[PDB]
Amino acid sequence: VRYSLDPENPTKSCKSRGSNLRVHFKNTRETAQAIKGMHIRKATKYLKDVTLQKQCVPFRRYNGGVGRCAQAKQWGWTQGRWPKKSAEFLLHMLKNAESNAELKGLDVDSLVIEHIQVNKAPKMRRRTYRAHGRINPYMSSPCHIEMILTEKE
Amino acid sequence: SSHKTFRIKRFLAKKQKQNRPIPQWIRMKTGNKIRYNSKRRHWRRTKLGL
Amino acid sequence: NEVVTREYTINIHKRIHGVGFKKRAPRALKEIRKFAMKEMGTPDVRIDTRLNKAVWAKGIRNVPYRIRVRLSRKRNEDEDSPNKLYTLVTYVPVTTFKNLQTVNVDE
Amino acid sequence: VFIVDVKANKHQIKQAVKKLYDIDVAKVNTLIRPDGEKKAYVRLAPDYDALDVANKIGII
Amino acid sequence: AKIKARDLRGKKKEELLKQLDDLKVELSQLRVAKVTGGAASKLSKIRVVRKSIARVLTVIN
Amino acid sequence: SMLRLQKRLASSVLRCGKKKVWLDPNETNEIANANSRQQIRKLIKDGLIIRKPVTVHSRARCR
Amino acid sequence: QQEQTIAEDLVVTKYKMGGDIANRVLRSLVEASSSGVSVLSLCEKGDAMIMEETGKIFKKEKEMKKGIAFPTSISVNNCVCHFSPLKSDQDYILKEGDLVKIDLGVHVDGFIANVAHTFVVDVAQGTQVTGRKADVIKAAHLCAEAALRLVKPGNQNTQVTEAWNKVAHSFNCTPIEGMLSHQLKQHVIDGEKTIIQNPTDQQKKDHEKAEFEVHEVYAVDVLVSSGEGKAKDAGQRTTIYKRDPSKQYGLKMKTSRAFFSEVERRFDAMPFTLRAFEKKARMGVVECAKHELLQPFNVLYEKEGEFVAQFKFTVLLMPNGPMRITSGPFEPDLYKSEMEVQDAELKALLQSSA
RNA sequence: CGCCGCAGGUGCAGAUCUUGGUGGUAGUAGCAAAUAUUCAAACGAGAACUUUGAAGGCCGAAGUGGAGAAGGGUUCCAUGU
Ligand SMILES: [Mg+2]
Ligand SMILES: [Mg+2]
Ligand SMILES: [Mg+2]
Ligand SMILES: [Mg+2]
Ligand SMILES: [Mg+2]
Ligand SMILES: [Mg+2]
Ligand SMILES: [Mg+2]
Ligand SMILES: [Mg+2]
Ligand SMILES: [Mg+2]
Ligand SMILES: [Mg+2]
Ligand SMILES: [Mg+2]
Ligand SMILES: [Mg+2]
Ligand SMILES: [Mg+2]
Repeated sequence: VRYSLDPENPTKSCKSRGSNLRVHFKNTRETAQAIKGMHIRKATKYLKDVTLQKQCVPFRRYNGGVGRCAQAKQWGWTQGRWPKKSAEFLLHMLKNAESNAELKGLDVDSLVIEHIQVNKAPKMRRRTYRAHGRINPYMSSPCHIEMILTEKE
Repeated sequence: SSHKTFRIKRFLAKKQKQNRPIPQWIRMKTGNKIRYNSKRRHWRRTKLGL
Repeated sequence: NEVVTREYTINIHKRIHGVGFKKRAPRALKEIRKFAMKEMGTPDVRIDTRLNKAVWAKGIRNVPYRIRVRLSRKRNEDEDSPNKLYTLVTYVPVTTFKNLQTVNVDE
Repeated sequence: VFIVDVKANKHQIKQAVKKLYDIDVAKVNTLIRPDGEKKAYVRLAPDYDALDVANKIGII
Repeated sequence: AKIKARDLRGKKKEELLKQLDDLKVELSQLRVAKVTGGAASKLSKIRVVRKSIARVLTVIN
Repeated sequence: SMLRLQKRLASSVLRCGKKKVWLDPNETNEIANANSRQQIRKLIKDGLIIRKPVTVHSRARCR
Repeated sequence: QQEQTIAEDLVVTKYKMGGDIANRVLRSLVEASSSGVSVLSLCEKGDAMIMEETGKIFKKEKEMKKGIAFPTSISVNNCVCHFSPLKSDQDYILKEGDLVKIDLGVHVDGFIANVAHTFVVDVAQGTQVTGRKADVIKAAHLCAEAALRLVKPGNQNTQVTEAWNKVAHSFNCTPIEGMLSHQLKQHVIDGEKTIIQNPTDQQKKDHEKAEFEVHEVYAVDVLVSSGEGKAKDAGQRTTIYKRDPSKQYGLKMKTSRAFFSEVERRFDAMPFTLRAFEKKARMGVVECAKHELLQPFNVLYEKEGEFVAQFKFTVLLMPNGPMRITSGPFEPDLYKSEMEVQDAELKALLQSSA
């Protein structure tokens, strides 16, 4: 399929993709920006720590109302959170990409996340009931995710 | 209710019998254009006329 | 060794001070589990059902002040789990808590 | 147990079963199903075995 | 094997009704086979016997 | 696994409430096979299903 | 861990006993069948001999279940297999020149010796059987020799299927689509290790790949028609069922419950026939088979006027050359074909006896 | 499609314009009426929420109990996802 940012050469690279994933787009975008450029083992450890609330993802663009935490100081930031669902979805996508690297025969102890992108998926319609006989939307905001890992050591 | 007339019962029976999904072999027919039964009625959402 | 077993007494009163009425026994169980984790260093702590009963003996808000428990660190060598060892905490009925030490017990 | 015409009464069902299966029946109970088909429970006379009759009919 | 209307018209009322009765008991047996599983051949024979009944009744009428 | 049907059937057969039906926590796989009231009766005879006694309400204080 | 394999001489001897007993029953049946006989009588007789002889054998041990491992099954010119009519069913009378297919199995200590053979009835002395049917039986026997020669540890289960397809095409016929041979172990007739005959895409993708192993029994089956290789049902009663010991359901009818208990007592896991009971059996079986307590063996019919043949025999696989314990009475003098083998490899495998 | 003529339902930023779609707000308001949960096990990829057992509680017979009328119409009951 068509990824944006095709790799420099697709011999030492592997790809992973997911569509219409039911995670919040804003949380996933922040998590992906956190893990972008990491070595794969470091990124896996980081995502597990995010699930354990030992390391946080910094909320840099979608930070309206996001609280402060001590662990955002690792980044040059003040506002951070621990998106468990985003961390789990990205961990699953990382494992899929590592299996793709195994299939391509390129060693996984040198993989580095060179590209990761979170797009908005089509929204899903639900309903909420308001005060004076009114109906309001209760949309879900799912996301497509794509990632390209590359050997570099 | 438990007390119902024969006409009411027969009307409910017809509305029951036509509230079923399309057969799967229908979509394999030539020039079908039908995907799913759009006349499905759930007892809690849409109430019958009677 | 790591199949050790010891008898402790827990100051439930000290760990439960300040908690609202409807959360005192649940918080006492959370505090017992946290105590076992701090003592034996194993994340997997199994509260005995008799110990749970002892904690809930006087209702939800009038938790006993002191509870004598026994921590038995055992092997989890029965399945594939991240935790190699688990601590099972049981209830030790006592008549008084005066002069009660932490004691190593035998199998 | 039979599925019968919704317009047939108990006497008609009894006589029809008797004629087209060569059996004697004791009583007929009748209900109309929620799907609109009439169902008849036809009890057979003591000297007729409903198991053997169902075997001859072929519905075992 | 099938019956035709052109070779039914030479026959009398008694044997026409006999033919009708045979077709009717055959159709009842086919419906029994339909509800007890049966086979595709017996399921496809239902329409043939129904049309034969219609044909005999049309000739009689 | 899931024993909602068996608890309902045992309550009906024992003619008590579901409060009083005791299903053996260890014989879960055996009880789960009982999809009929006669199987429930067999389990009751075998002691895998037990009718619990009435919770005590004493009138001694009143007397 | 407690399974019994061919490592024991007692196992060897009772396998030989099962082979001999199946052979003698089939030898009696091929002679007993003649013109103007009834398949009901043949099936009753085939069971009748087997019962008495299995009862008299091992008279010093009356704790083990031994007897029929597969009921007597007759298939004459229109049926594939799994055919065994009851007394109530319309019988089939043997005419002149019919080719019939016999299937029968015996079990000792849960171990199976199951054999099937196709032969023509009422053959005159000095005559030659000629026709399009004269090649399908001969090709089935050539498949028998091929399977005997090629059954060996290291030869894959996807090779016997292609050899059988090759000889079938060499005889300008094809086997019935989707038939399974199995690896036979104690108290098992439907083992996980399966061999497949004339497959298609669905059965090939659902089939497994395996390597033949030492100390095991196979029931290699050749079953070949002379037409197109397709079969269906013609609205006839299924008569063969086998109790599946995997799954369980609570039977809510007294008749079904008694029938299932009797099945457990007599034919615990081996296939049986409804002839061995009837009035209440025909009613119990429907409730039992509704919840997959009994796997059925439906009757399959080829097209009218077609001819189909079959051979099958339990072959043990020992380290220094497999042996045949059940053999059918097929002679090349009284049976020839208008076409022979045109494959060099097939000639090489058929000319080498085991 | 160009050129010569012909003919228009012929040019949009507005009309609290019509229909459709999409933003910021905003990962925000909020998911706070009726006292309350806890321990162990099972199934399961996965358990605060399912099931069983144990405990602590509530409804407290004008019930959060057991049955009906009207109304609903298959929601009933198993099995599976
Ligand atoms: Mg704000
Ligand atoms: Mg706020
Ligand atoms: Mg609202
Ligand atoms: Mg309103
Ligand atoms: Mg409503
Ligand atoms: Mg009535
Ligand atoms: Mg205009
Ligand atoms: Mg505009
Ligand atoms: Mg303007
Ligand atoms: Mg908020
Ligand atoms: Mg709130
Ligand atoms: Mg109260
Ligand atoms: Mg009520």
